[PDB]
Amino acid sequence: WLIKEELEEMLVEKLSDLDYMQFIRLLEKLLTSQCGAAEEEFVQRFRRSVKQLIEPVQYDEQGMAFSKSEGKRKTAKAEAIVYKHGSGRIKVNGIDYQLYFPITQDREQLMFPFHFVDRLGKHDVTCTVSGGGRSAQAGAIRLAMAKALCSFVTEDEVEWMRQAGLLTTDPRVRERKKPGQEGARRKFTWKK
Amino acid sequence: TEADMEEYIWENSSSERNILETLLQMKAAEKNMEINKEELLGTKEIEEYKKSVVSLKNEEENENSISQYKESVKRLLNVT
Amino acid sequence: HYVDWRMWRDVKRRKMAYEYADERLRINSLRKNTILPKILQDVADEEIAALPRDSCPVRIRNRCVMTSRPRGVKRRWRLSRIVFRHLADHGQLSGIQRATW
Amino acid sequence: RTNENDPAKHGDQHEGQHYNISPQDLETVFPHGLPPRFVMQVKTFSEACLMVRKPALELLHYLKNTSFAYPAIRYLLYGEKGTGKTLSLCHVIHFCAKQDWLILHIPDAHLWVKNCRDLLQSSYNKQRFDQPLEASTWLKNFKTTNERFLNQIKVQEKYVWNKRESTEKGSPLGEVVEQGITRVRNATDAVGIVLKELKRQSSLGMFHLLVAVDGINALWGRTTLKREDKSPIAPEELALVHNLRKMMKNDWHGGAIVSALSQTGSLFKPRKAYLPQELLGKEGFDALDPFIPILVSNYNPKEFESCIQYYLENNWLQHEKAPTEEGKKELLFLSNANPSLLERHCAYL
Amino acid sequence: SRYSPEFKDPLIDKEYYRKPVEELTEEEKYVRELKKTQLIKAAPAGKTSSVFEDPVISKFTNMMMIGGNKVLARSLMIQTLEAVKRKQFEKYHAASAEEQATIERNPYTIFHQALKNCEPMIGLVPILKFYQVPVPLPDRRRRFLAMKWMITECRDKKHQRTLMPEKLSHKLLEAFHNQGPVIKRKHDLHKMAEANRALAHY
RNA sequence: AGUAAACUGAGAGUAGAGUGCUUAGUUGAACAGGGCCCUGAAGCGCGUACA
Ligand SMILES: Nc1ncnc2c1ncn2[C@@H]1O[C@H](COP(=O)(O)OP(=O)(O)OP(=O)(O)O)[C@@H](O)[C@H]1O
Ligand SMILES: Nc1nc2c(ncn2[C@@H]2O[C@H](COP(=O)(O)OP(=O)(O)O)[C@@H](O)[C@H]2O)c(=O)[nH]1
Ligand SMILES: [Mg+2]
Repeated sequence: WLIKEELEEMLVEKLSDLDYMQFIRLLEKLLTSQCGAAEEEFVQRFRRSVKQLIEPVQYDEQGMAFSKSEGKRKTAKAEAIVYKHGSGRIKVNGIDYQLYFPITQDREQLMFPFHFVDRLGKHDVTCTVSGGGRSAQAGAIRLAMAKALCSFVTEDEVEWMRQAGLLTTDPRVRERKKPGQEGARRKFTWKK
Repeated sequence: TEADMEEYIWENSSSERNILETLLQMKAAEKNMEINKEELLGTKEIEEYKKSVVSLKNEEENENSISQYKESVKRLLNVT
Repeated sequence: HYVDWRMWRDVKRRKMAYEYADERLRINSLRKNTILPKILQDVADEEIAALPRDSCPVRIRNRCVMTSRPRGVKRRWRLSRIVFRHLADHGQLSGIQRATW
Repeated sequence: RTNENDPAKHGDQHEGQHYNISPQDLETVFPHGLPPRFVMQVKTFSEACLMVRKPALELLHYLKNTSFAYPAIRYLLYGEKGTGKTLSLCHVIHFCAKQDWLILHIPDAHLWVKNCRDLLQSSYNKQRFDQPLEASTWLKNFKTTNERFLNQIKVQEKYVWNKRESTEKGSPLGEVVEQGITRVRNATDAVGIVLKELKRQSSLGMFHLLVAVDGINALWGRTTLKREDKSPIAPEELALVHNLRKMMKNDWHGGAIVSALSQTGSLFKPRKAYLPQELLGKEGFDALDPFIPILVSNYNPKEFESCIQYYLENNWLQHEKAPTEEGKKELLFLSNANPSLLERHCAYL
Repeated sequence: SRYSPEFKDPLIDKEYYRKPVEELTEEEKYVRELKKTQLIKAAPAGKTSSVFEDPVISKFTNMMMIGGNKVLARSLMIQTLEAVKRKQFEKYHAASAEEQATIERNPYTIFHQALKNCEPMIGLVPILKFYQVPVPLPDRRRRFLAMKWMITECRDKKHQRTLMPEKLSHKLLEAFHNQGPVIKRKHDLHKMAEANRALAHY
């Protein structure tokens, strides 16, 4: 249903909570009363409705197919090109992934999407990352790789990844320090 | 001084001296005294070796450069 | 007709320092070096000491121009924090909005 | 796994298969040097099994084709971290020892150029510095490896240890080694004397020498040791380092100088320095060149399977999915066929 | 939390996604359909789909963490596992055939059995009527108490210069065999509960 | 909850001057369930009493 403010704007009138409840309950009864098309059309005037984009598969000069995508985490940005076919090589900033990320946690982050879709060793990846710390860079590269792999994995696989969280951009970012308190929430030691 | 040149020069260089010394040692062991500095340096093998060494010293060092250098050194040392 | 006698003293100090700057500069250059005789640097020291105390740039304070407040003056505007807040909240300062990010 | 245990007959035919070192040979020939983690593995398994590989076979063929008449030739095993250069050098050391060589083996030069609490001034040369502890350690290791040749080899000079104490020409090298060990003060001097005598007697052909130096890049690099005035010390001031450079020279004949670069523990070198020039530096490159560079890299799939099957048979991979091909593929993913990464994962896998 | 209340925690379990439709109940079908519309939080960096994932061990690592050195925490945990396995291997090799059967060698099995042995059945809370009263413990509290007790016992200064991996391995084996100061601590808690039995009506 | 914690930078002001202040970033968790004697906020209300 449209919210009470929506209904108030529709009726250019000022209602109350109980008025909205009465209207909504009457509408619900109208639904339950086998509302036909002639009535469902009127009802839908008060209803309110509540997928990852598949990037094009481009081709190189040699005709090898690939998909390019991008993603940002904290302050890091990553552009990932994933090839339709590959032996699992993942070169980051022209560097091998294991060398560039000396932390097995970051390696696991890189592996997460391809492991999830069971496509490890089936794609060669080139990831250019910039900015932020090591974990932010790992997250950005993971997001970019997942998005690029979407184009190559089936739609059901894409939906599964999105449900898992691979394909959802992280909204968690550092919260700015506030004046008069040490941290974003750390209130200075309460004097007495 | 050699520490005042951006470009390595194979001529009058440590590598050139050392490779010449190695060739002289090998030929002395072979006992055939048909050898000279010019004779040794005129062969295409030393040309390839100096080319590869100059590449490694000046240009960016990579696997292709190292492989070419290894090939040259092997052909020079008669080891395959 | 300055704001207060302290601001007037500061203005006097500024004028005196500006007038005697070059002499102070050269005498200080002489004094601060390890080349000339120690006796030369000592005579320079007594000369610099004999120069008027108020001429010393250290004795110049950055009081607020509009209220002569001796502390909490922004060097970019030369105004005390109170006056700066007043003007900014009245919008008389171009390009200065309030604080939200 | 291979039935062949002699280190002179095995060749490419045995590639991709483990080669066992008996405990007695491990004790005698390899009382040191071997990587700490492989030492832990050997302790766990009671089996010192090194898979033969093209690098080691190549250097063995090199040493079989070497003519001791030639001035001793230099070989340099170079590569990334954990590629098995150390174990290839140990394999060839075993070969030469079984071939009755005298193995002048340096377990690691990085140790010699850092964290030296005992840093006195060399009496033989007041301008250098001694490392009595490390000198005694290496002297003991060398005695363990070549006690048989120790007595058989005589000295050829007079060596004064004190104003009244000395060793005389014709004495066995055992006397010098014993002096160096027991009198630790004379340890570095005895090391130098041993190096000199072994060099000259290899020239004379009393035996065949294999100068097997691990992490050779340290010699011609930098040092962190500080003088009593906190001044830095350059490598040449360390009698051990200068003598080792003298040995790295090829002027002598009667053997071969094998070396293996190693970034592990290197000083002031970025983690990714793994190329011969990047490691040795100008001085090291100039000293070693001429040299035969031999690359050591990750495992191939065949040697990867050999290592995994070895661990499976040994049951080290006590987790359930280790024998599974999926687990094998995950191990290959994580270690990119890197022996050290693979083992450092299998340890807790 | 920057996540709005609409966001739901992600579910990471391959089997849950591979389960056939037919085996699903109507309620499960409805739940699966509903989840298609909800918002899912981005996965935490800690847990994944690896078959070698142990939430208990991850929690113990997090508890053992100090100041955010998760790397060192994980290192210590894996080192303890390896040490326990090594000790079990030595015992197995030194044991006859019959005793080899009874000898365990799985570090995770020893770990979990030892923690179960160190879980306290009951714990004493202050009740007001304040009186320390024997009161049942929830399972979460029991597990948390076991983990904290093990970590504290390993952090006791009585161990002089001993490294955390060796200390934890020894304590884990002692608890696995139902011995050690952690078992003594659980017994002391139970004895206090028994003695304060009379005060339970409070 | 990118919160605590830890760490590292930068800015304000002076000629100079803080372990102070402001601010940027990095790694980054644990509990979140019980009750009301203690604090305070309410309703159910009770009883005091003077303006
Ligand atoms: N031929 C081999 N046989 C058996 N194990 C091997 C072999 N080669 C490598 N490994 C395994 O690889 C592990 C890693 O090797 P290690 O790092 O010690 O060698 P390295 O080349 O000297 O490298 P680093 O630079 O790390 O010192 C060794 O512990 C050993 O377990
Ligand atoms: N104590 C002692 N050491 C010696 C003697 N002779 C040689 N050495 C050691 O052997 C090493 C090699 O000697 P050598 O190369 O001939 O001396 P150098 O050429 O002047 O550096 C030296 O570093 C000495 O420490 C000796 O008579 N006494
Ligand atoms: Mg090695």
